[PDB]
Amino acid sequence: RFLCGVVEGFYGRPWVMEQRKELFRRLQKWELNTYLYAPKDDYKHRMFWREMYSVEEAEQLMTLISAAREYEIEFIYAISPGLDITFSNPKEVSTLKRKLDQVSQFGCRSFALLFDDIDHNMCAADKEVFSSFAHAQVSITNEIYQYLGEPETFLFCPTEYCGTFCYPNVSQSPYLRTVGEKLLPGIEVLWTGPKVVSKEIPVESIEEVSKIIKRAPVIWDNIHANDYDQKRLFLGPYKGRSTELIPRLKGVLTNPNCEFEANYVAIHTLATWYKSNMNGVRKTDVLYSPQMALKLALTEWLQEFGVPDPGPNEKPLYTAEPVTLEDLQLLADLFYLPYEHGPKGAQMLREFQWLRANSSVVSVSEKIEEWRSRAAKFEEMCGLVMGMFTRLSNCANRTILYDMYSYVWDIKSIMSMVKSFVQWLGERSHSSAQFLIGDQEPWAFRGGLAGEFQRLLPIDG
Amino acid sequence: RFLCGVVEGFYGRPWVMEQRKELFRRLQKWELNTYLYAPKDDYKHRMFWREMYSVEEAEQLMTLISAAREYEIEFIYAISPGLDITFSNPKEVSTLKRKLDQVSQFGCRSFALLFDDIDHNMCAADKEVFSSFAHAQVSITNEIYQYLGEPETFLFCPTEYCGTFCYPNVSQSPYLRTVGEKLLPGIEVLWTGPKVVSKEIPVESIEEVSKIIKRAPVIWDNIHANDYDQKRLFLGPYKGRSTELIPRLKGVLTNPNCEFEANYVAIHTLATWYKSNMNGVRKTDVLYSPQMALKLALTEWLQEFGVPDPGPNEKPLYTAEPVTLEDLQLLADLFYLPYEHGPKGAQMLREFQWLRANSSVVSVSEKIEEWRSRAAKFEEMCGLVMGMFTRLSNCANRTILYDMYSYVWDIKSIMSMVKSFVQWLGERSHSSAQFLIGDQEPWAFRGGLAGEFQRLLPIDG
Ligand SMILES: CC(=O)Nc1ncc(CN2CCCCC2)s1
Ligand SMILES: CC(=O)Nc1ncc(CN2CCCCC2)s1
Repeated sequence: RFLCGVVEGFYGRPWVMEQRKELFRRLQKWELNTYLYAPKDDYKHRMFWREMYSVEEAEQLMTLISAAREYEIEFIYAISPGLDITFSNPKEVSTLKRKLDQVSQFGCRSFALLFDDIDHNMCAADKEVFSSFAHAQVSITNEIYQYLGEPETFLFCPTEYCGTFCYPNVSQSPYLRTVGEKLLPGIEVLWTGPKVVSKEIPVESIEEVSKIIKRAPVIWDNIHANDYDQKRLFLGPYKGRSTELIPRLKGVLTNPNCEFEANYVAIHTLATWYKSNMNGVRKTDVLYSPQMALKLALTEWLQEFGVPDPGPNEKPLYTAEPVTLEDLQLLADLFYLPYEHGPKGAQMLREFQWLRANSSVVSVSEKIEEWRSRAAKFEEMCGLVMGMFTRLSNCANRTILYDMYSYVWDIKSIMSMVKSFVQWLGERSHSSAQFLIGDQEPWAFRGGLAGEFQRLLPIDG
Repeated sequence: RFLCGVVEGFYGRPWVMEQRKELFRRLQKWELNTYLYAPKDDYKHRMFWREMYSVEEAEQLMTLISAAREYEIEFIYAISPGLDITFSNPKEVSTLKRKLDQVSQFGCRSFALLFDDIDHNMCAADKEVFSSFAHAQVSITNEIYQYLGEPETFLFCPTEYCGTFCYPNVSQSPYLRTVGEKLLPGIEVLWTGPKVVSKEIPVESIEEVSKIIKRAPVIWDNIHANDYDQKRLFLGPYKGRSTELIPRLKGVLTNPNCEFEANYVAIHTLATWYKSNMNGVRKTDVLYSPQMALKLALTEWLQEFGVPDPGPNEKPLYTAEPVTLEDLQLLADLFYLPYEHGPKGAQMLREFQWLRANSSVVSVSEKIEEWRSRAAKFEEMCGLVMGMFTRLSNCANRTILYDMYSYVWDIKSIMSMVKSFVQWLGERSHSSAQFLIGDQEPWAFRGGLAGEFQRLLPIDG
């Protein structure tokens, strides 16, 4: 059994019924199997873990759990008590049991305990009863695990849940030592790789962590997450993980973008990655191509954009220029991966800085010929980004469009300011006009009190 | 019978089941009665009005309609065919009937036809069969109205749906003349006032439009809408409409912010406005105070923010500094109304521009005393905005917080750049440091390709 699929475990707006049901559908049809319920901002999942779900809240989870059964997806309910739990207090342990009993009754059969993103410091009482932090955690986990009849799928998430989080390091951790020794063998351990958001999950570090936890980990992959508060979006393919990891892991769950529809690629490409070495035994990648996987994903995703007779003298059917595969390929390029822009977007950035760097060449002859030859192709590229923004804003699927609309609006806005600036640079040996940010539309014509103040900031001078 | 409540009729992400059910609950408990279903981006409502709803889409609308019945809210289903309908084609009229029949079968008993935001130009075929645009519309409306058994609640939305939209004007419109004459008397007419987003709906213009349409209109009020693409947010009270309008109107439906939870005030204050002259006969406001209505709203809304034993040596319960009424009063002030900032936010803006205007007074004696006395109180105000941002970002209710989080983040970001700038101005007669936008956090530490480009724009120089 290999757990593969999605963990809804980011900070931000939790997905709704409509979205989650749609996720289960897509997961089923791409042959994935797992959904881990972990919304950091489902108040009763973390913050107020003690509270029972209300009647309305209960009917919803039951429906949610039912749908997962209907689409053959295993629903794992996670709880995160580590913010304010007194481990040594028996009333606490009892409440944790009570909570997980409510969810069992809702129809859930697979559970997880999470101790991620909390501090190491125990309280006084706990420090008397427990040797270390790991000892407190493992004790309560094991107890819960056994109390629930030792379910087939039970997960544990460490506090030291990734390479950079282990004191003093991975292979010599007192915390991970305890976990790998004392935690019952029927329980899975979640791991994210070298870092929270791992650029690569090298096979070496998987063997390294495998040794100390004394089992194969389940990846909680944060490759596509965007909950870090400087809004980005990742539509690139699943990269950085060798298919050789598959036979060395108990599972891979991906914690994708907060915006739901922005996750087609992320989840699609993971399924392709998983299916490429589904059965393979234990032995850059010889089985999986991120470039070819992104293409397959975008090809199928395009079909999600499409539309669901009149006489020559009658009114023409509502229609607009269709979104093309090339449009999407450009979209993904511009909103690629956390550690890597796409080729064309990266190239546009180089070009813009070169043009601005060498703009003296046109201020007051062979460099002049190269500069213009480059500023031409740059404006021609800026034009394509606008082109595909417009086709995107016109498509039939409004749900997909509005999930990433603010991102698309931002880059569209910048490109035009950038295009104007290049034009204005290219015309200064025959123009006396001074460039100002306060002359544009996204800066000088911005709404709200926030904008009124922004215009008064020292822009240009 | 007075129709009062909400129209979901904006451009953007349509609300979901969870949100709409919550709306019905709140509407019921505030003694409102109506919900008009009009999402411009429900693809099968406008764009592809011909298409039947799918089985999945049907179960959802049935549930939605059922919930409205459960909370005693009248569900009105609207359709907008005016983008590509051939009025004269009998196959078209038949499809419009077929569509509205599906929805009737879902349990809906009240309907609306919308012809808002389309051009006046008919096609060739229609121009032969119909005298004018209004003639085409009224013909199809009347037909539908009668075919559905002349329902108790049927609405019509004009193309010339507001003052500024009538050629050549309101009282002398050929379009409105036809509508007021030919449109059956059992049908309501929607009106938004002098403009799309009316600052005021003067009693005079209501009598003016009443005469030509030959009936009392139902207001489709856009006071709180924010779908115009330069993101603002309106948490101010329902203002600009005299309670004298109530006995001169058949209804008021409000088309509020796209962000659902951002609409407590908007809908609350409307209920207060409506209840203040519920029964009153036909005779600045002597019955309703926007200031007192906003206070009542924020007072009750605060209760929506609240949280749903340990020994001295145990772990303290998770807690944080609570959101206060004064916090909300400040929040509403900063995100007030479309034509009006709140007092404190407006005052902060004046102060900032005065300080920047008179910053020479501290560049190289009595003005110096006034400037510092003012720059002090400004920084003290900037500090409060941060203060309440933080309390807000810490509250129990994550759904409310994340609905307006991007707005709150933007203003919070600007305030700090502004605070730094004032500080930097106040210290230049004893400092050699030059101010740069590219030194800050929201400009020089911004994520994504969009940011990389933004840093290369001519900021400061
Ligand atoms: C165990 C584990 O990985 N927990 C997580 N919670 C949320 C995540 C995504 N995001 C990454 C960037 C920083 C904020 C959080 S990762
Ligand atoms: C008849 C009527 O008012 N229709 C509407 N559709 C949407 C509305 C809100 N918003 C106002 C500002 C411009 C964009 C649209 S108003």
